Amino acid sequence: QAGSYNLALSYSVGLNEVEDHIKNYRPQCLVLTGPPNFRPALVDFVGTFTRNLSLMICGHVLIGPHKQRMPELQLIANGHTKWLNKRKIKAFYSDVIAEDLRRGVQILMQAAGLGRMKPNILVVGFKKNWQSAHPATVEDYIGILHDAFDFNYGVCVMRMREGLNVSKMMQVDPKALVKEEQATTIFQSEQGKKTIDIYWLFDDGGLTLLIPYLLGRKRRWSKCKIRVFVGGQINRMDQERKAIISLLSKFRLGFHEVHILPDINQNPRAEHTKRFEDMIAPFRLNDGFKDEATVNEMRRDCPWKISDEEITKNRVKSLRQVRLNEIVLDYSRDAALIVITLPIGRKGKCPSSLYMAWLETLSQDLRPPVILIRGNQENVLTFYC
Amino acid sequence: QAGSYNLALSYSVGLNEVEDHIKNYRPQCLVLTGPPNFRPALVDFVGTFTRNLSLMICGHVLIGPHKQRMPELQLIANGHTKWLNKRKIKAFYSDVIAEDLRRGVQILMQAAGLGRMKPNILVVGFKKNWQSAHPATVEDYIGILHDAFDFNYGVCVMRMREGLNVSKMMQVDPKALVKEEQATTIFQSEQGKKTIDIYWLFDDGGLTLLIPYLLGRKRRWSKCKIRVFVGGQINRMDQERKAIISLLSKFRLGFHEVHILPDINQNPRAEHTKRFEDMIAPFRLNDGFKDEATVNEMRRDCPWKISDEEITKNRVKSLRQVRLNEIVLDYSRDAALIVITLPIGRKGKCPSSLYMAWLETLSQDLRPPVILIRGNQENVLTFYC
Repeated sequence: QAGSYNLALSYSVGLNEVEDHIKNYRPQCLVLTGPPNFRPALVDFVGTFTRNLSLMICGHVLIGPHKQRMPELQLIANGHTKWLNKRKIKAFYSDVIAEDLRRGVQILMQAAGLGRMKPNILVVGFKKNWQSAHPATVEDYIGILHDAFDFNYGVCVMRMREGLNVSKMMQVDPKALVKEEQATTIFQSEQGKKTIDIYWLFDDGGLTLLIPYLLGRKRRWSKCKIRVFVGGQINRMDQERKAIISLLSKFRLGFHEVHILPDINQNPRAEHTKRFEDMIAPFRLNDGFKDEATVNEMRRDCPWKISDEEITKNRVKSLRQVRLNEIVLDYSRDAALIVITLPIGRKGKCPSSLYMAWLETLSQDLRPPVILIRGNQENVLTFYC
Repeated sequence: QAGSYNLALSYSVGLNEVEDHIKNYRPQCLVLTGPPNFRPALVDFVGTFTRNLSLMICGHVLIGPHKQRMPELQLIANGHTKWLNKRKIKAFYSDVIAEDLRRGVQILMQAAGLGRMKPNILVVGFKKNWQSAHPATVEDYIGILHDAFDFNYGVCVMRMREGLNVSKMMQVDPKALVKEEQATTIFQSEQGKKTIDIYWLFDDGGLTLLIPYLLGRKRRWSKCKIRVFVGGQINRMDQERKAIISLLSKFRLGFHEVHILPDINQNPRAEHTKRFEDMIAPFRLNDGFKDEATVNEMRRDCPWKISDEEITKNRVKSLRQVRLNEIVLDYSRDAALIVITLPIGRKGKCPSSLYMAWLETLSQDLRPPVILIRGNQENVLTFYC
């Protein structure tokens, strides 16, 4: 019954004609949980949020190198859509055939959606395992974030203790795993109780705040004082805030206490640097970029000599990141989702391994569900005034 | 708080529970036009039908592999969509950046739409000048069709009465302002007195009875004495031809015009084969296939003639297709529009060259409007039962 199909003609192609000056930043969201059943925590998070607010599209990559295996793959599609309908999700299931992940997502990236409805931001299933397989996977991984930076997309990433890409270890009518799942995915069912905190070191990319926001609109998160952990300058705090509270009169917050994070400065802890170093060893010049090695070799020799980009000029950034984790452990010891601003790395000025290590620090172990965001700074305040 | 975006989203997700059952094979189509001001004959064409019926997606692929105009893509689209919208069209433009035609449309076909809302038919604009220069583009153009075949899509070619690309402007132009589109408007603006001529040399194509059905059922297309030319059984007109007549009801055809023209593949004109050959005389070698020549070398070293692949034994299909050309030119003679069934070539037993050769010879003698068509062995009787 393609009724909506037809209805779309009058409504959604009636949505194609709508003015462009509306500029409402529709939070169209794209996700990469691979198979929907797996990495279901991201599905849940992106489902409770945008529950009849914004478009959420599930992109499963089959990394096929040959003729579509079978039309049965379509069956698999209906099975995944039923899995989504066996719970309360509003997901579309789509697939892209490719030979790797970077191009694998890249296909689905600029062709998913249609006209105005097109996805606007992207969340990626974090391959927590990164010190096991070849770094190629890591290079592909930094690929999606960099491409999202080049396509005016929003970058987001989750992380879990047991595993976003939980091994699903096995360690009859099985009922909805939701119960156990929601234990790992409070948003899925559990009404949020503890406070969400936006460690939005970065101001722009409104979603950084919008995400926990339309998350807050949610009844589950209605039980969590939306904590605003701003950080940076210490000399003047409310001076910038008054701009933020103007746009807050627009975006109702209901709070006026932003906790200062002076940890990023004058608060460097040696033992946190030693771990990071011991956490980036086989990752020095492990991008497998022979050309980089060559061009570098004819420029400068050592894997940490030519480092206007190699964890040197941006080293202070690594300090800031580990400090952010330390104030997660102190300032927000416990929280619903630690929303840190997803870092920014310049192509040609920030190497892949450095950035990936930064993310690993920002989402280290022994933390509750954690989410990172960084928007494309198109415009702010468009939604909900 | 009614809203217009959330309603389209709600109808789409309601359709997320749509029934794979009774697959609604609406004429979901994917269209190549490049810039919308150029090749607008396809625009109007696929705009004629599926007006408030299904989804027609326009597709422009930017061929510049360097410096993706992330800043100058939405704006140009806006302008182009406004132009298109000014034409009161019903589509969803799409912008793609890539290095070549082949992978460019490969990106678009397998990722356009969302969930069940997905395009199913591809139409590709012919290149008026293919043999004048740039020989290697034959590979790309034929790979279009082969990958579309392998992708279980619908396939169509586009070549109208006049030249394809509009490159003579410097002496209305914007269809938005004025859209002559005579080649297409003829069917609707002028009251059509001549009819569609189809054929069945490839019975597998189910779409053959749908694309003529769709277009055959439009307000202005009301005037049509449907000439259902089909290779009906030479002895039976009531169980094989009526096999289509029992089904005829759902396609709302109401025509027994099964014009038996068994001269479908009779020995063609001597002259026609001659032209068919020296057409490929310049391309006698597999120039775009040194690699494949080495394969020939190790396999009977066939330099130009290819056993049962070019003309050594494949001529069969060539002389048949040309006979079709004779037919169209004799029976149809002046043909308002022709439903030309795109022939089938499976990779590994026939070259892209011959495929192109076939495409070119479909309507090489003159310049009729190419209303090419072929289906993907999909089920039918979706529209109007």
